[PDB]
Amino acid sequence: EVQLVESGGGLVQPGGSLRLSCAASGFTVSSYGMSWVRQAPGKGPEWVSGIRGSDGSTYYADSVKGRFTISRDNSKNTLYLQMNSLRAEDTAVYYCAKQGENDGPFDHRGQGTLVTVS
Amino acid sequence: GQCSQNEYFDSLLHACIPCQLRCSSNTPPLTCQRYCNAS
Repeated sequence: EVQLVESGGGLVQPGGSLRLSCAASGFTVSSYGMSWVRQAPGKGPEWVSGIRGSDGSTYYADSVKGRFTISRDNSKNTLYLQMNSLRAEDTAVYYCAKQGENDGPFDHRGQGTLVTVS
Repeated sequence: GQCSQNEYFDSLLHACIPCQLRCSSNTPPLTCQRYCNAS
């Protein structure tokens, strides 16, 4: 039914930038709230960025303000995380996720994609 | 999974989530009444 197929992780040197992809299948990215969450090995998952479905407001964790930008391309039906000025602790598996109708509970997540910062 | 006063714990993502993302909902998490009632 609904899937979130991720790509765009890989290795990057401290200071670098990277662009993550999360292609929706079975729904329209523009119609729901989506956010990005990440998990470094040894740590619990961490919310990082998000778009609110109801009004397209964007939000960002403190560790990531000024460096990261969430967005959607309606034509490609994908959510992106532009990540700039990367640093060692930004290293995790990144996960996109989708909320139910009317700013509902998260109901699906992507498979993950690994970001490694030397 | 106890988290800060303006977030709730999502079970699908095993992560704590800003309440603003659920505030406009009919049925928001209870731990987002106080915060969510800044509007």
